[PDB]
Amino acid sequence: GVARCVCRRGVCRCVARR
Repeated sequence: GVARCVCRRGVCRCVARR
């Protein structure tokens, strides 16, 4: 439900975390 964006090794991903 909560969209959190995580950057990891050059990749930035906005992902829904429940």
